[PDB]
Amino acid sequence: QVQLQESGGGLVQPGGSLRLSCAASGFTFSNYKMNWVRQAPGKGLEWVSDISQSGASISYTGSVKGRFTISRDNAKNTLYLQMNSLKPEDTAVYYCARCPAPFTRDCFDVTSTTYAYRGQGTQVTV
Amino acid sequence: ELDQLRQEAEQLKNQIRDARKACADATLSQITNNIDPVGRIQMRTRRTLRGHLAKIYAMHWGTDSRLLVSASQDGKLIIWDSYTTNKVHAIPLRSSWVMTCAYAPSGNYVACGGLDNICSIYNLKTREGNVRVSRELAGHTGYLSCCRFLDDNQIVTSSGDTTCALWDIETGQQTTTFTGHTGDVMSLSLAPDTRLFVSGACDASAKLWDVREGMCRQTFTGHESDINAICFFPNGNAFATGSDDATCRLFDLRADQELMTYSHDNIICGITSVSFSKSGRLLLAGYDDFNCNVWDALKADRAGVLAGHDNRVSCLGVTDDGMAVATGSWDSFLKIWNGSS
Amino acid sequence: VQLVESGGGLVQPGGSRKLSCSASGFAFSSFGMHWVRQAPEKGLEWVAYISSGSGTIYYADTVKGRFTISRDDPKNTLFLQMTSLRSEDTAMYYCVRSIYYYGSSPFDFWGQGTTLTVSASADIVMTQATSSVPVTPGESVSISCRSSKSLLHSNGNTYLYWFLQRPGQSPQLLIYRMSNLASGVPDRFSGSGSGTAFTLTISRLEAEDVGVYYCMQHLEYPLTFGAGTKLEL
Amino acid sequence: TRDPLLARAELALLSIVFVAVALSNGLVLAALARRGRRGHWAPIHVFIGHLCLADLAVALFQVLPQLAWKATDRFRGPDALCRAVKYLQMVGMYASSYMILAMTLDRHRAICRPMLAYRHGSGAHWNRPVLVAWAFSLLLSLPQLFIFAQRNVEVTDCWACFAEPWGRRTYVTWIALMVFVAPTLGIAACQVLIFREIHASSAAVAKTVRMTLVIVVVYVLCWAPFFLVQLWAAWDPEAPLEGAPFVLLMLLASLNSCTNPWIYASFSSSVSSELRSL
Amino acid sequence: CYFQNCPRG
Amino acid sequence: TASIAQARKLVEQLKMEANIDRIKVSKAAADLMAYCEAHAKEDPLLTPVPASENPFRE
Amino acid sequence: CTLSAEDKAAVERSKMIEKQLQKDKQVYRATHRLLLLGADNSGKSTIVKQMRIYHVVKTSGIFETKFQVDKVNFHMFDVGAQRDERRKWIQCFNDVTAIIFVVDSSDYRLQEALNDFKSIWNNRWLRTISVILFLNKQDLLAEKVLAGKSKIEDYFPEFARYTTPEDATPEPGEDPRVTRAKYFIRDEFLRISTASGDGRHYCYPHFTCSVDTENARRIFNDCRDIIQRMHLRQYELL
Ligand SMILES: CC(C)CCC[C@@H](C)[C@H]1CC[C@H]2[C@@H]3CC=C4C[C@@H](O)CC[C@]4(C)[C@H]3CC[C@]12C
Ligand SMILES: CC(C)CCC[C@@H](C)[C@H]1CC[C@H]2[C@@H]3CC=C4C[C@@H](O)CC[C@]4(C)[C@H]3CC[C@]12C
Ligand SMILES: CC(C)CCC[C@@H](C)[C@H]1CC[C@H]2[C@@H]3CC=C4C[C@@H](O)CC[C@]4(C)[C@H]3CC[C@]12C
Repeated sequence: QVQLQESGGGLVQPGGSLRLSCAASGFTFSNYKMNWVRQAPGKGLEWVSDISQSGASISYTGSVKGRFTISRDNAKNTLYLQMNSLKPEDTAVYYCARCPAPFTRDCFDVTSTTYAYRGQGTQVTV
Repeated sequence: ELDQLRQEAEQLKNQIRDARKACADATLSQITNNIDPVGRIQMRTRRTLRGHLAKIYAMHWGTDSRLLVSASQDGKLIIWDSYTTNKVHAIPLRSSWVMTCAYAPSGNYVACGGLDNICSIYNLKTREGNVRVSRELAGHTGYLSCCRFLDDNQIVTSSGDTTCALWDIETGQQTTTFTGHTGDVMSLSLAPDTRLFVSGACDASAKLWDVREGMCRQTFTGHESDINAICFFPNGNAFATGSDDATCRLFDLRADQELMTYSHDNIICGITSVSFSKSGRLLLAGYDDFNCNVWDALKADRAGVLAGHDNRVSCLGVTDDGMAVATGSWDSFLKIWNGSS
Repeated sequence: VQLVESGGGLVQPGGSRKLSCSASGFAFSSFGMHWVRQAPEKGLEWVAYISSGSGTIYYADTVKGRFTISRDDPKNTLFLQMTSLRSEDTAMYYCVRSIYYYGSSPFDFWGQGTTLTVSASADIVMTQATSSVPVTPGESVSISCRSSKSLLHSNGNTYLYWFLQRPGQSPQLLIYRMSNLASGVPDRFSGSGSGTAFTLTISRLEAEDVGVYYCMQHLEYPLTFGAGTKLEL
Repeated sequence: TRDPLLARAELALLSIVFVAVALSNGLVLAALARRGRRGHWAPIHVFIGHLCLADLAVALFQVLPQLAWKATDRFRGPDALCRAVKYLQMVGMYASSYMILAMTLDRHRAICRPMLAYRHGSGAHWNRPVLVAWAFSLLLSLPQLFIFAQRNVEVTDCWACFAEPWGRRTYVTWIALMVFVAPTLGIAACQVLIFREIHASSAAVAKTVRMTLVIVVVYVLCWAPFFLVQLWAAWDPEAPLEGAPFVLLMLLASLNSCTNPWIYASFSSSVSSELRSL
Repeated sequence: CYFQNCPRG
Repeated sequence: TASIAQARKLVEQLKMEANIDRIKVSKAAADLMAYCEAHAKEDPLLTPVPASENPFRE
Repeated sequence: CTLSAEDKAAVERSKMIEKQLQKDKQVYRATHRLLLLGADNSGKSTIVKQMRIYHVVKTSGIFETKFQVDKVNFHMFDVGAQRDERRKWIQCFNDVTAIIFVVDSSDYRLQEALNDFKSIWNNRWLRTISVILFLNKQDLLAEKVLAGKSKIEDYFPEFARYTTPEDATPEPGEDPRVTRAKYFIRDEFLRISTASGDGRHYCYPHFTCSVDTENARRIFNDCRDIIQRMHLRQYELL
């Protein structure tokens, strides 16, 4: 079955760094756009970043625009987020989340409260 | 913390996976290397039915293999005489956003519903000359995706809340509710035995339900994306499913696992609708690129194409005598297809 | 559902009279309507037909120049205008609805009729083999009807109908297209035939089964009735 | 009597024009149908279709009877025949003209009043605007039945006679107003208004500028020579009626029916690609 | 000549 | 925290799904093959009928 | 010829049904259908309420309002009780005339609204549908930026470099900081729209307030432009 499992989260100091990792299984990883999503303790899900099939197109929210970088390895079915210069406001559960259908530009539901194709998440504290 | 319950769930999943793996002694593909392929299948448009204004969203055959009901999002529900193409009834719906359509096995009723969250039953046979609403069933929280009659008094529905329900019609009461899917339940079909049905949902999972016990018997999980369509194999021991991952898959209820998959590298769009032929030897699937492909259900070779539609193939169905296929489309036409000697 | 005819009465030869049938309790605009008449001691005789939407009209040759049929759907009312009345026209006139689509049952409801008194070829002929049969309760009985032409059309339907008239009532439909039992009738009745000869049978007679049974063909206009078979009980 | 040395030119001219009309309209009508057996039968195609039918009626009932006549020296048939022929010769003019006017008004309505939804129904192959154009083409041709008869011009021919005060002047000028002048004004006015509307909203401006010039220019160049000579012959009792170019220009009316299909088949991309794919 | 006599015959 | 109830319900449903008996796939595959051939002669799409008995002809 | 008496009567019925379908086809085409979208914080409820007043069930999955301008009829829909996931039910609307997208311009949440618009604009079935974009609650935005307590560049740091475009029309006599803020937010939606419109569909931005009566005229004028381009396309003039 489709499953996603994040790792590498934990405590870090402000100004410190972390690498999140996501391992994907049960689907042809190369065909899907993928995203990072997070939830700060007081609020709903917010989208953080995405990366296209090829790793060509990339985007970020302004709150992270210079501080984080997303990358993928289609040979290894794994997705990364290098986080640098972390801040207290970056404390959240971080989730790895696939787009629903392959070969497409859009993805509607990735931030919904009960989306199916999203990992268990990993805690990050700052 | 639930981690122990998660670990127990993962341990149970590992146990089930190993048990299913131990049964996979040889594949359907190896066994069917003996049989002769079907050869080229060719079908011609024997009728075109036209009169809907907007895209056709669903259709269903009557059990006589001659009457046909069709629903379009202009808010008409039309009943066709398939042989003559005469229009028998045109029924104006209360809400334009119809998404599902069913014909009662007796032919006494049709059912309809959609984004209104309501399933409406129409009585076709009354002392007055006009069709009217017999009952409106309300209690689902999201849109109605499918409905099927068990008999003139019982109907099963599925919806965008992650749920199916069984209704009495004489009282508008949910007699049973089926819960366990985590996405929109998109399609449903009844076993010929009628004691069982299967549903497929936007969680890439299919579930087997018992209408009497009210519980999930089994869960099947091979697909990678939303399941749009499901259909029982005529023996009732297997079923097929079609997904946005552009594959069909065949599952057997007793091996508890995927027997086979139908896919081709040239096909990269979602499957909207699925049906078997009367023997079960042909599997028909409708695609977002608006062809239908005919598959040898045993060998998984593609064996034919239906190629008349101008826009998304939304629905198809095979007559109970196996004599014809009908296909509906967002182009707003129905076409009826048959072979030739 | 009811129909009630009005007009009628006593008229001098050569006079003119209008009959009116007013419908209530059904979607009158969607039904075709027929007039049928019964001379005071005789079988039924089809008179005229007006289609739904008035797009089609037919008459019997005995009236074709003399009568005209019309309807007003907004007032749910049906008219027959009669002119050049003859002694031959002295009859009870019944108003009858019909609706035609795959699986429909024509002739399913009949009015009560108005009596009218006037002062003083290629038609299929239907033959019923007996004018009367004596019967008893609990007995099983069969009535036969025969046609000068095969009523089996190439589409596979056999266009034979059976009606019962009880002595105080207008006719009631029993069976349509040879075999289909009408909605209201007991499952004691059954119908069979070859396409040229046909039988109605009663599995168990009861006191309400007494009356006159008429067969009718619906293959071609003019519609034609049998002479009718009485059951005596 | 007449010299064959000039009559041969009349017969040749009509033969060339006959094939030009018949071939060009048949070809475009066939390609249109070759698409029309598919989907996407757009309303523009209905007008292009009925225009080609009106132009074939010009070929079959205006030009061909004139050639079959003028190939012989006299109308070899009864008055009860000729009156029907003289009537049907005229229908082709009004139909071919008003089909263009109807098509242009529909384009204007579609673009300059986009929200105005027309209330009445349509077929796949007919519209009320087209039927009105045919209806008037039949009605206005009727006076031909009063004008023409077999008469003792001398032993006889099918011949026109006019009440002298009204004369040819009144009738011929009325034709020129009805067929040439008023349609040109109507076509020009609608095309100018379409340009203004689009410009107030560009390739759509550029294509509008191209087609408006082609249509109004080509329409005038086809009709102006014929009607000039016809009016002159009607107004001047001593025009050089026997002069070779005068005799030839008197015949040329159907020239416009040749150019119509290539114009609209050029601008309609759905038809242009259909001709390129034969 | 369609609505007027031709010059010749 | 109510979520433990969903985890309990999931674990219970997984127990029910583990308890079922399963046949080997070769038996399942043989049944499907045997059904298709037993009914092959009476499928009008797999084996088209003559036009004299195709209701949709012409 | 070959039909029975009853078969001829059945055909006559079928033709009367077609005669009815041809009638209400005229009503169907003479009516424009609109989908209304927007998050809970958006003022869309006030728009439908105001518009329902000025012109013309407990689990109802959809709501409808009818209004008329210049004798043209509009039906406007917004979803009721549906869940938050929408990738399936949104496909029903592939044939509306326009989508009306309403945004609360004061919750710079704006990134959530941007991601929503990006999904609608790029979807396989909704492309070729034009979007009418109401940047709402402009009065709250003005007060918020004039108070200076919270900075847009905390959320969109490129706002430090943005400068008011020469097209800007500060007709109210508004403070130029309000103008620069307004047009920045507008331009972030237009950045998305211009990246992939391919000339098949367009975005029509409007600055709006909940009290503004003009909103019915705005929708009418934009639908006129949308329908005019559609005709220019099918008449092959474009
Ligand atoms: C009696 C004298 C003045 C002649 C009058 C002829 C007038 C009334 C006729 C001749 C041809 C007719 C027209 C040609 C075709 C069309 C198409 C239709 O979509 C709009 C009307 C329109 C434009 C008609 C209007 C009336 C019309 C212009
Ligand atoms: C509205 C006005 C300006 C134009 C109306 C058209 C009129 C003038 C047309 C229609 C039919 C025509 C005529 C019919 C035939 C004849 C025979 C001829 O021996 C004398 C002139 C006369 C009588 C024509 C004169 C012009 C005419 C009457
Ligand atoms: C003999 C006479 C009656 C024939 C008249 C034919 C022409 C000139 C007439 C017929 C219908 C008329 C038009 C139809 C309606 C419009 C709308 C208006 O906003 C602009 C002018 C325009 C386009 C008119 C221009 C003149 C017109 C095209």
